[PDB]
Amino acid sequence: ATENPKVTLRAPFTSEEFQGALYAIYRHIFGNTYVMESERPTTAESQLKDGRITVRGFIRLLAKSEVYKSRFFQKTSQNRFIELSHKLLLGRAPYDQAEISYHLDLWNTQGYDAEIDSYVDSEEYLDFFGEDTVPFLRDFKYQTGQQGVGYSRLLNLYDGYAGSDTDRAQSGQKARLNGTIAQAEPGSIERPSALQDTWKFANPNYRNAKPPMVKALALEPVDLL
Amino acid sequence: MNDVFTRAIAQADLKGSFLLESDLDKLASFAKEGVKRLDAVAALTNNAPAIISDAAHKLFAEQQELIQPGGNAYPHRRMAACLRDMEIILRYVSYALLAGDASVLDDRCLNGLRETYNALGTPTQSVARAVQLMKDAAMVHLKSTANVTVGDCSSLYSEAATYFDKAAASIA
Amino acid sequence: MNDVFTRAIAQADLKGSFLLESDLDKLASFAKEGVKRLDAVAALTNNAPAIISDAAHKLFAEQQELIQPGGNAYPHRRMAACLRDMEIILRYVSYALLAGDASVLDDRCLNGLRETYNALGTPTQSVARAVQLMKDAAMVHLKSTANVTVGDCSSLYSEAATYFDKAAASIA
Amino acid sequence: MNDVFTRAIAQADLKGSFLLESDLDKLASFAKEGVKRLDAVAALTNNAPAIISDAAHKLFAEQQELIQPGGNAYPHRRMAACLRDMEIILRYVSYALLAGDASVLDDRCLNGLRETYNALGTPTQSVARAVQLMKDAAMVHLKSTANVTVGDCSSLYSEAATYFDKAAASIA
Amino acid sequence: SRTVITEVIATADSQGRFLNSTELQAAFGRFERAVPAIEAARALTKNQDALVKGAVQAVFKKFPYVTQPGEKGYGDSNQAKCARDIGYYLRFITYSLVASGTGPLDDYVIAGLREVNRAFNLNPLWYIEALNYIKGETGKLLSGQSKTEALLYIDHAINALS
Amino acid sequence: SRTVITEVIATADSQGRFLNSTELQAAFGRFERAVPAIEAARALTKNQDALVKGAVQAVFKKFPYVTQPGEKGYGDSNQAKCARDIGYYLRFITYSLVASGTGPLDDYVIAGLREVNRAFNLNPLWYIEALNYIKGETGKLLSGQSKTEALLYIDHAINALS
Amino acid sequence: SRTVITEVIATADSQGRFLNSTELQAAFGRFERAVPAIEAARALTKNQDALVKGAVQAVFKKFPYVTQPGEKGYGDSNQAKCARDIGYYLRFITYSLVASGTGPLDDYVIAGLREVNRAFNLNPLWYIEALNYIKGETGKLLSGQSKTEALLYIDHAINALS
Amino acid sequence: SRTVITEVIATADSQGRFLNSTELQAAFGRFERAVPAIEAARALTKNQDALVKGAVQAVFKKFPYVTQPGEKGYGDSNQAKCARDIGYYLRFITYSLVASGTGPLDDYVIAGLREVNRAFNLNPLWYIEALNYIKGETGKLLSGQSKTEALLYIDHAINALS
Amino acid sequence: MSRTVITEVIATADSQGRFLNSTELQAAFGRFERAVPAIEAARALTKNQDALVKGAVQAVFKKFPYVTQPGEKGYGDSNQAKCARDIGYYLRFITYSLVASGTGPLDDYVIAGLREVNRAFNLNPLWYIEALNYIKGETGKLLSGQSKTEALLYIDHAINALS
Amino acid sequence: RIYKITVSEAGAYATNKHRTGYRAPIRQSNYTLTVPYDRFLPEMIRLHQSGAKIVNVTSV
Ligand SMILES: CCC1=C(C)/C(=C/C2=NC(=C\c3[nH]c(/C=C4\NC(=O)[C@H](C)[C@H]4CC)c(C)c3CCC(=O)O)/C(CCC(=O)O)=C2C)NC1=O
Ligand SMILES: CCC1=C(C)/C(=C/C2=NC(=C\c3[nH]c(/C=C4\NC(=O)[C@H](C)[C@H]4CC)c(C)c3CCC(=O)O)/C(CCC(=O)O)=C2C)NC1=O
Ligand SMILES: CCC1=C(C)/C(=C/C2=NC(=C\c3[nH]c(/C=C4\NC(=O)[C@H](C)[C@H]4CC)c(C)c3CCC(=O)O)/C(CCC(=O)O)=C2C)NC1=O
Ligand SMILES: CCC1=C(C)/C(=C/C2=NC(=C\c3[nH]c(/C=C4\NC(=O)[C@H](C)[C@H]4CC)c(C)c3CCC(=O)O)/C(CCC(=O)O)=C2C)NC1=O
Ligand SMILES: CCC1=C(C)/C(=C/C2=NC(=C\c3[nH]c(/C=C4\NC(=O)[C@H](C)[C@H]4CC)c(C)c3CCC(=O)O)/C(CCC(=O)O)=C2C)NC1=O
Ligand SMILES: CCC1=C(C)/C(=C/C2=NC(=C\c3[nH]c(/C=C4\NC(=O)[C@H](C)[C@H]4CC)c(C)c3CCC(=O)O)/C(CCC(=O)O)=C2C)NC1=O
Ligand SMILES: CCC1=C(C)/C(=C/C2=NC(=C\c3[nH]c(/C=C4\NC(=O)[C@H](C)[C@H]4CC)c(C)c3CCC(=O)O)/C(CCC(=O)O)=C2C)NC1=O
Ligand SMILES: CCC1=C(C)/C(=C/C2=NC(=C\c3[nH]c(/C=C4\NC(=O)[C@H](C)[C@H]4CC)c(C)c3CCC(=O)O)/C(CCC(=O)O)=C2C)NC1=O
Ligand SMILES: CCC1=C(C)/C(=C/C2=NC(=C\c3[nH]c(/C=C4\NC(=O)[C@H](C)[C@H]4CC)c(C)c3CCC(=O)O)/C(CCC(=O)O)=C2C)NC1=O
Ligand SMILES: CCC1=C(C)/C(=C/C2=NC(=C\c3[nH]c(/C=C4\NC(=O)[C@H](C)[C@H]4CC)c(C)c3CCC(=O)O)/C(CCC(=O)O)=C2C)NC1=O
Repeated sequence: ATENPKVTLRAPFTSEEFQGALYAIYRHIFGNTYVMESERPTTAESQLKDGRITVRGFIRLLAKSEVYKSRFFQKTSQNRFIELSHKLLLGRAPYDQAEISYHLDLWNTQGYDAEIDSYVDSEEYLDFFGEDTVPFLRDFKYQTGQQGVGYSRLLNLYDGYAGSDTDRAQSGQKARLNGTIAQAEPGSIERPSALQDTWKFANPNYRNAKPPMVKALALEPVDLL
Repeated sequence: MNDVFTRAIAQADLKGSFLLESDLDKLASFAKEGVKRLDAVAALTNNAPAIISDAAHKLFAEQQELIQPGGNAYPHRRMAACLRDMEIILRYVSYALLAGDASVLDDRCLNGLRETYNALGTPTQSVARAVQLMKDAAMVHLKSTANVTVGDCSSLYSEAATYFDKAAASIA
Repeated sequence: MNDVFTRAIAQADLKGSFLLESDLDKLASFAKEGVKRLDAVAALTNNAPAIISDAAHKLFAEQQELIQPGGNAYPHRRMAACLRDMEIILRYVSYALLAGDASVLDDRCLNGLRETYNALGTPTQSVARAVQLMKDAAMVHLKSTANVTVGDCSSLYSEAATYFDKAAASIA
Repeated sequence: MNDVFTRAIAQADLKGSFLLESDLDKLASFAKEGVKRLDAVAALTNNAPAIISDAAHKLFAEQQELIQPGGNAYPHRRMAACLRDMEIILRYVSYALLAGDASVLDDRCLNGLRETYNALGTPTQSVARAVQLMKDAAMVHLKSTANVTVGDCSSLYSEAATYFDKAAASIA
Repeated sequence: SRTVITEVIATADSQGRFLNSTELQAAFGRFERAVPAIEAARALTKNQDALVKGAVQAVFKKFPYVTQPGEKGYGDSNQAKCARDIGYYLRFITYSLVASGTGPLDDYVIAGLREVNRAFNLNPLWYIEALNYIKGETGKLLSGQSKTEALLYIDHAINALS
Repeated sequence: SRTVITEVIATADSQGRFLNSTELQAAFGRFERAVPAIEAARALTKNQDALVKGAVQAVFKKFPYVTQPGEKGYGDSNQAKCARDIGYYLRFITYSLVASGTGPLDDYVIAGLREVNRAFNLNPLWYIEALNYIKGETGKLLSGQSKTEALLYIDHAINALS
Repeated sequence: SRTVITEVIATADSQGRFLNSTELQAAFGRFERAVPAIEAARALTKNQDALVKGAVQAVFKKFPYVTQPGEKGYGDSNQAKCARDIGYYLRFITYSLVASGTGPLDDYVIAGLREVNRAFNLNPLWYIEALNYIKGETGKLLSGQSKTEALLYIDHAINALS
Repeated sequence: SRTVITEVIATADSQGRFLNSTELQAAFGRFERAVPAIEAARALTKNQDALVKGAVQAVFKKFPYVTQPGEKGYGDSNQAKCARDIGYYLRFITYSLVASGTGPLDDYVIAGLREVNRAFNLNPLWYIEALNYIKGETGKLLSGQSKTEALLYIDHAINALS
Repeated sequence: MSRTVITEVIATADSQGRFLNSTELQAAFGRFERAVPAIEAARALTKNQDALVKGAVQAVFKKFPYVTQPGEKGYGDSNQAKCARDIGYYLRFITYSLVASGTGPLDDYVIAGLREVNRAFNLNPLWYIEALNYIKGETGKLLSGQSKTEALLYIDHAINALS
Repeated sequence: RIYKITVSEAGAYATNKHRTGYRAPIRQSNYTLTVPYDRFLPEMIRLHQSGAKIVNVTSV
């Protein structure tokens, strides 16, 4: 949300900016999942370095690659794929059931690449990331078109800094917002276990009243006077 | 995604051993009946609109409450969603039939489908009935003798029924 | 992510107070010994491949079940992920040794790590073992008196040990 | 980007031989006046709003055709763009001052700023006059000996005026 | 906060690499400049009462039209809040000096500054005048590198106000 | 893994469509090639021990220095690990032959090969020599299309290691 | 290239802001550290030839099989290539010392290093041992802080190779 | 134009890798299945005129109302357009047979089908009945695997219409 | 969800993160003024629904006399009765769209998924187009003035969706 | 086929950025976009909605 800077890469750039930008791109678009050296796309980043494609075109190529499909598409329900795609390509969570219906129909009709295009050719992607900056999780700060459920739902989709969106869990790759979006509910705000040691002396509920052990009763003038 | 071959390989790798001769002969069988499997898959693919149409007609003759106002297949949006789901389930059944393994259906189509349908408000019993009707319609085309050399395909019929039954049981 | 200075500042802010004289003295002490801290960070950074190699060798000598077919580090993919994990934990321990506060570990390195390991089925005991092995291998390079001025750097050794222990305890 | 040290390294690498004693002596002198360079950069930074405001006031008093309706800086948005352009040019100039190389200013900005100003319809001599007024305003703050120890920085003034006039001539 | 150590570590992490020479030299510079910075923080902390009351008085002199009834400065509560605000600014300046980075100033004063001032109709020129007075008094309380450090952070706050 | 049937179903799935004639034609080619492929897998599984021992011996002939004291091939545990590794490669080549694709190799050897070899300082050239010996010997065995099927996967492994 | 000053300027430009306390403190650390670094660069430029000759011979003692006919180190041309490569590394170490940043080593050696060595079958351990020898004589040649600077840049190179 | 070879090339190009065992076996299956599809292409190209006229008559029989005036079938121009459209369908089905792929149909008929049928009011059941006629004819003009090829491509075109 | 004037007003102001300015109040005002014609039109169409539905069924039969032949869709009593059901659906969704003063109800209930259901059940859009043209003709008799224009705007939106 | 579009960002786009703001960093006005045929219509209509003015569209 705050500490990591927004990685931007214009067409003229030096070596360290390029290498760091690719590190950030792979650490975001591919979940937090490890991408082995046999999976790194060399032609795609040659095209990025030359300036044939922007960062947005590179993101499109990466989301259409089989690293992305194998992790987030081929072992998933479409609900999970849509959740992940929103998180990883728009930086937010699905707001409505209408988005899931729209994207499911779009994939069923026109196939996977048109779906990735709708994610990356959207006016919201261009508003927040344009062509130069890597996507980032953006619903942890209030932006103009946010909705009340976005914070909770993204926080539900975000598993911490050391978590990842891996298909290699023993439970597999499962949708976690498939029920909350249909009911139009918020998301779960239960954070990892490593964090119950942070700022334990804060007292947000300071105004809360402790109840008495027994309620005050009036035997004569009635009981609630 | 797994087929019979990759499934046998993964099982063998789990114990860190080569593929036994028994496994190789089973896979050689599967390969030899591969052509019958291909004809089964083609029958499912090519007759899909007819399968789904017959299934829809039967289902919405039995269950009027779906297509009434307040039913879950009432407006064109919901009815289109119904037919779309039926075609997607049939598609994944055919994928699994070609694969010889049911893992694609479980991983993709049925992963959390019951929770999805419960969330949306869909009668999962009606979805299971639609899948059973699709199975009944599909067996008719799977057994079509025309346009193919005569032979034995009883195992393939049992396998297709197995994948349809898996889908129906997982949904409801 | 805080350093020692920002931690002191946050406490002073909560009190609404300027930093007391004794607080400024403890901070001037920390910065006055900062050169030894930088040398210890350089020792950790420069020898990191050696530390990870030695920890890995000892860990897989002790626990052969990790590298047997069916173990959690069996194929190349899992072994590469394991080595990356050791790399990452050493990286963050060096970050914490530079800052002087173990907030970087719980904020970043150990944020959701235990949940990750549970969901993947990684034996957290073996991970904590790997961290202890890295701690032991790192202490050798931290005490290395070659190329540096002789001096008392026991506070640094204890602090680094506590960072390694905080990791191995948060995973386990 | 590129620095004076980086520039010298690049020239040495083009001929593929070690940096000569004369080059090392010049770079040592640069590092010796680095403290003065830091003061000059801090002087530019700490009074940047004052520099912008003085340059803008003098420019708009000089050229009222920009203020009046139909001018290139008439509405609030065009005024704000004017001020933002002055600010970014100053920021790049201070970058060049700190690095000692004009690359940070020449690379990203001045190459396309020509086409941008031509397309938008801005009077280019007006923008060059704005940058020159910025230089004139900034020299006073660079000279201000208050709060800094008395010393000679004629090289720094020459280099800063060089960067200012270079940007103004580029946009011109 | 965005102190030298923290920004070093954060940029190192965002690139997935250890701390190299560049970062260690930056940290070394920070640990060396600690001495003038801690000295400036001591000087300002010892003299916080005189500094803040003088700043409030300087504001009331450069803005005479504020003290009269009918506007912001009239009333004991409003002047108490004036002194409290300048005490806040000076506190966070000393925090920046101790931390050797504008992180405390940024996080605690600059983020949300304009919106808060607009909402409560607090003129930034008031705090600019108070900080200018504090800059003047630190010119006398401090010498050498301590003065440069303190003035650097005070000017950062002023530029953020204007 | 990525075997012919799996790319077939995967492309159909990603495009949201049924399996068309092209997909079934690729599957039919797969089912034809299953015969020499499983024959080759049978032959390699039968002769695994001799192939492994010969490959280890070839490695030690090509890189004699490896077995000197203090070198990676010194001792019995190191050479047993050598034998285990060559058996691994042979196992996964037979798996790839059976599954008609490089999915088993890609997923259990190539994914992570370079990082692992670099961390433990294992020279890929050793495995190149071992796989070259396995190639030469599977030339003697495996007449026909079985030979070509085997060499395709042996070459995939060798090309990965380089 | 990655220097201290360039990291300063890029971090300032990326956030669209001016240079400030943290960044000027990093630059001040650079300017303070320049003296040992320029001194080490001078001392290493004096003794380039002896260092390179010793490093080449060190590799040849450590990997005696390399000099054997049919191997990489056999032939005067290959040994001239070896000396040229060690000279390359030493030159970029001196550049990095002058720049107070690993930017030169990064850009001119490390970027592309693994793929190039893989393509030409250049064992990184050769260059690691040669850099170890250079590290050894840096202790004799340099003392003080120039010693530490040279050693940390050499260790950066060795970490990149290993 | 998606074919077996085209998908072969597209996958390996997207992954940035050489063509390997998997898609080579896919291309092999395509090459083997070429000859029955090729001679089925021979068969449909030979008998094109009779098939087109018969399909036109079958359509005008199943939809008698189209013939009478005020409908789409009235007129020699509309009749020639019917024959032309059915000939287009047959030509592209033969193209799919010779190409061993659905690509020709997808590119030349299926893409933009529903939009222009809605715009020109061309009922898809007309062409569905024509294609069912041609299905009946290819049932007798072809035997063996070529019958299956023609039937798969024809009924794929039907499904695209339905 | 539904695209009423008010809803798009609010959605536009919300996407821009601003309050409702004078322009949007103008739009709302105009909608509130067109409410009266729309509501009286919906009332007139609701009273006269039975003749509309029966006449639409008859017109579809007349224009396509072959659908009542055996083996065709119109054959059977159930098919025709629930054809009357479909026409009633279209009619009351048109009334909904009139009342809402926006085509939202049509786009949401009939138009979304119209083509796919028509295909899957092999139903000619021309049948319903003929029925909606019959209603378009008869509404001129039922309605007069601006309410007539509103009704025909919505009926033709339905037709164009089918067209 | 691939189509290269040279778009010049003009006052129509500058007004939109002055109203909405810069949630993304400011960039030079003249840049070239490369599109496939499938994407040419959506990208070009999008550039129109953004207010950008295309200069030259070249095929390749
Ligand atoms: C914030 C810093 C950070 C950390 C700490 C981190 C840890 C991390 N380790 C992972 C996997 C793993 N981690 C291990 C390591 C364990 N298994 C072995 O037995 C050892 C005993 C032990 C290591 C010493 C293994 C084997 C995997 C792969 C699990 C699998 O492939 O099934 C993954 C899953 C990524 C993926 O596979 O796509 C993460 C996110 N990630 C981060 O971004
Ligand atoms: C690719 C794997 C996959 C599938 C197949 C899947 C199914 C799925 N079905 C959905 C809705 C639906 N599904 C149905 C179908 C059912 N309702 C009727 O009663 C029938 C009995 C029955 C069909 C035979 C209906 C009507 C809806 C819409 C319900 C609603 O809008 O609330 C949705 C939500 C999108 C929407 O609202 O249209 C999904 C995601 N999800 C997946 O990730
Ligand atoms: C579109 C609907 C919507 C709303 C309304 C919304 C509110 C919202 N308030 C937030 C933080 C906050 N909100 C408050 C407000 C509280 N402080 C005091 O206690 C008051 C009692 C109270 C306000 C009257 C504060 C202080 C924070 C900062 C807490 C923090 O960031 O740590 C955040 C976290 C992101 C950020 O810091 O900007 C959100 C998302 N989000 C939405 O999507
Ligand atoms: C382009 C895609 C493609 C298809 C469609 C295809 C079909 C195909 N079907 C075949 C035969 C066959 N097909 C069947 C299946 C039939 N047996 C029963 O009648 C069932 C009703 C029915 C199953 C649906 C059988 C039994 C054979 C003979 C194989 C044998 O007896 O071993 C053969 C072997 C040669 C022949 O006998 O003609 C092929 C290649 N090949 C392809 O590359
Ligand atoms: C399933 C895929 C897979 C492969 C391929 C694999 C290879 C592999 N071999 C290893 C050890 C080793 N492997 C060798 C092989 C050498 N021995 C010498 O005699 C020969 C010259 C040479 C072989 C030709 C050696 C020496 C070691 C010990 C390295 C060490 O202890 O650092 C290790 C390090 C961990 C261990 O097992 O102790 C791996 C990961 N591991 C896997 O999970
Ligand atoms: C480029 C980055 C950089 C580094 C790495 C750096 C290290 C550094 N090490 C130093 C000496 C030292 N280094 C150490 C640390 C060592 N003492 C040994 O016994 C222990 C094994 C070990 C840790 C306890 C000590 C104790 C001193 C002398 C005491 C002191 O300088 O305060 C000094 C002070 C110079 C002196 O007074 O002689 C520096 C600046 N400086 C830099 O600018
Ligand atoms: C079309 C949109 C537009 C507006 C609204 C606008 C206002 C405006 N007035 C200005 C000058 C000024 N405006 C004032 C206004 C003050 N004078 C006092 O009598 C009053 C208390 C108070 C007015 C209520 C003053 C004192 C100045 C001179 C100081 C300065 O801003 O440079 C300036 C600075 C540059 C200039 O001289 O134009 C602007 C931008 N300019 C525009 O292009
Ligand atoms: C790499 C750094 C960089 C620079 C330097 C840059 C300059 C720049 N100036 C612009 C407009 C402008 N620039 C100016 C400024 C000039 N016009 C005159 O009035 C003034 C005397 C003079 C200021 C000294 C003005 C007034 C506009 C508005 C033109 C318009 O809106 O039509 C624009 C168009 C974008 C927009 O208006 O929102 C750019 C891109 N952009 C960058 O990314
Ligand atoms: C926190 C950020 C930071 C700053 C701001 C900084 C400035 C700085 N200025 C200095 C003195 C100086 N400053 C200047 C520059 C001034 N002399 C003339 O008056 C010019 C008008 C003017 C230049 C614009 C000079 C010439 C010296 C003395 C250097 C010398 O000749 O020895 C010194 C050395 C003081 C000493 O050790 O005796 C420093 C460190 N260093 C930092 O780390
Ligand atoms: C959103 C409002 C809505 C509409 C518009 C709608 C129409 C509609 N008509 C249907 C069936 C049908 N529709 C017809 C067509 C009619 N039958 C003949 O009397 C006429 C000639 C002809 C109309 C002019 C027929 C014959 C069927 C049943 C057989 C079939 O289509 O396969 C179906 C499929 C399920 C069912 O049997 O009810 C729908 C969804 N349903 C809705 O919920």
